[PDB]
Amino acid sequence: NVAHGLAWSYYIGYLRLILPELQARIRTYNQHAVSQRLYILLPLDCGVPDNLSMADPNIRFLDKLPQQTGDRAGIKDRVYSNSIYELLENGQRAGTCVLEYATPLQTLFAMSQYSQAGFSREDRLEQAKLFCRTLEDILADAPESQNNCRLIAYQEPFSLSQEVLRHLRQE
Amino acid sequence: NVAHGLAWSYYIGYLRLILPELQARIRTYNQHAVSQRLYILLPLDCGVPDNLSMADPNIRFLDKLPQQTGDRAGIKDRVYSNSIYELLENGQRAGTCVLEYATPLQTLFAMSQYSQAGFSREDRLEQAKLFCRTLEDILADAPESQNNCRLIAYQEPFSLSQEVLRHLRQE
Ligand SMILES: Nc1nc2c(ncn2[C@@H]2O[C@@H]3COP(=O)(O)O[C@H]4[C@@H](F)[C@H](n5cnc6c(=O)[nH]c(N)nc65)O[C@@H]4COP(=O)(O)O[C@H]3[C@H]2F)c(=O)[nH]1
Repeated sequence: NVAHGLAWSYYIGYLRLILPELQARIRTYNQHAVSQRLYILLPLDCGVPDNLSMADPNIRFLDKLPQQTGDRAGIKDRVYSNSIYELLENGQRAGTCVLEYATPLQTLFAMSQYSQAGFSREDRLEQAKLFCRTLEDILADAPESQNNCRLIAYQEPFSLSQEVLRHLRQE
Repeated sequence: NVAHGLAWSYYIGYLRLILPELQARIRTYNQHAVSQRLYILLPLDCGVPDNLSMADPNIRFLDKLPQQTGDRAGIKDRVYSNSIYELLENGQRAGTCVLEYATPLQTLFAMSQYSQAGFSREDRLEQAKLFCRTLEDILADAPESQNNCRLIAYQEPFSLSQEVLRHLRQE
């Protein structure tokens, strides 16, 4: 349905272009340690706050990842921005990674509240699931994701910082 | 179909957030003249190059518009970038505006070349048209677009700089 298109937009205009350069940007930050993979949080309830630190205080913002620039569809040197977070566990830095929500899920939530979008509020979870299922299929066949990306789907029924650490510790 | 979702993504996560601040950013640039509207080019053939100057040399890049920052889905101070262009006509500056292609049309073109996207190459024009028709409906009912945005649909069968100037001169 709609989720099918946003998943492809998410990969065409973002992951396909910045994943090939992520390791290089992480290397640049360490010297001039952060983990070598982009962690994407996929709350299937489509509850995407704009500040990760408020969804969980154990997720502490640290610094910005070095910018990436690319001439895109008439915008000269368009900036792409990522955020580096520290994950605390009983007041102890247990990890550090490039962490972010999947913005398109936030778009699904908004589409559902607009009247003329023809998107009922009950179809959120079904679309969030189809978005996750469509993205996994793409990245399983994507060379850009040569072990450079990890998805974190979950359904708040709970510590989000613990869920991130679980995947991070297995790295 | 697919175009319906990208048009809403285009408005939810971009135009709805940066149009309320465009005039202020243009004001800041003039003093610290540029036109007071964002011009979006919608080539219905989905031919979106990344450098406007090459689609037409009479379109000359000038400078960057002052950045806009916003906490978005876990990315602290995410930068939004626009480009200011000069439109030449027989070697004379005939206009100056914030000009850019509609990136989502570029995404439609790419989706059509990927095999697993289930998007045939022949459906481009139909989707580019549905994208334009869905965006016009949104902006006709959008308060954010309080005479702050102008769409430029066209089908290359021709001077793109002349097409932009035609809309710009009527402003
Ligand atoms: N973390 C991070 N994620 C990023 C970054 N860039 C993209 N993504 C992800 O990829 C999705 C699809 O990106 P696009 O194919 O480019 O389609 C965009 C584009 F057409 C327009 N748009 C957005 N920002 C700007 C801008 O600064 N300047 C101009 N001129 N246009 C802009 O709005 C559409 C929907 O944006 P949205 O944010 O909802 O979904 C994005 C987002 F999820 C990034 O820097 N950082």
